[PDB]
Amino acid sequence: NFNGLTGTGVLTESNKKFLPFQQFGRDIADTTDAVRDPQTLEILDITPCS
Amino acid sequence: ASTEKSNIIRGWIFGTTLDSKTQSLLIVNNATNVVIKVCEFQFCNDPFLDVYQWMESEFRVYSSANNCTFEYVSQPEGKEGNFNLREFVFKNIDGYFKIYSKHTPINLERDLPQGFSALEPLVDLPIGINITRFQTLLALHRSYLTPVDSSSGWTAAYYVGYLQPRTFLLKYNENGTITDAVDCA
Amino acid sequence: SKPSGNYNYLYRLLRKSKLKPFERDISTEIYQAGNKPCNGVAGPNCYSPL
Amino acid sequence: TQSYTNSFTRGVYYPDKV
Repeated sequence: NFNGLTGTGVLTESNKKFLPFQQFGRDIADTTDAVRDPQTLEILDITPCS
Repeated sequence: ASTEKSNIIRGWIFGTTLDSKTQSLLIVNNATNVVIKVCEFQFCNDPFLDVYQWMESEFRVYSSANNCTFEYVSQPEGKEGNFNLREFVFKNIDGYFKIYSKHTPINLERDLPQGFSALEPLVDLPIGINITRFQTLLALHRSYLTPVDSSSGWTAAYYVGYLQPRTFLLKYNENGTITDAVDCA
Repeated sequence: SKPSGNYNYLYRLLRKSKLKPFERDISTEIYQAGNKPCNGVAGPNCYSPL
Repeated sequence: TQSYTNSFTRGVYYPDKV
């Protein structure tokens, strides 16, 4: 729960290059699979569990 | 859009009638900060910025300002360095004035080169102005001071394009950048 | 509210066109309702909209 | 003073922050 977006996922810390104005990333199905950390400037992907 | 490298264009104005009867948006970009104010500016027939050359600039684009209900100073705005093409997209919808910017080096002749260059968002603030007319502000730099009178010494190179509601199909690269676009109309 | 009358609030009873959402119109000029050009003074064809 | 040109493939920006 970063900015009110609740769900279930696993963080992987990928190498996605996000822009300063971009924080959320969605797939073809508009499901948010990557978010930006509020405190740190790292990029964390949201991958579903098993 | 413009490809100058002498800091000529450093601001714009927005308004309906460009006088004290209606509101007007005054955006001026200095060498170290940016001033954006919404006030009843009395724009003259030829608004321009004066310089006493290096510093001590005089705002001779307006004659009076009373209401002055909205001010904004970002001082990161639009210079993008001095070493070429700086594209800007201004949008006013639902009272919010959106501004876009992008810096693309020029390595061709005096013409718009091919390719794609997506613009990045810059700022989005509400002004609530029925913007219908605009004019580009430019620094004269006549090596001396000049009064507020119009038709100054212009003796001592920008593109203007109008936007329309169009449908586009954006293609994002593997790194997340826009490399192609298709105008369906 | 004051027992003698609070006259520190205006509501712009009259206006030329409908205002768009999320906009502000603080023009205190005389609303010209007639055909003769109003000279900024109260007349039979232009009154104070505030 | 005034000239007429054409933009071939320029004028596109990011619509949203996604």
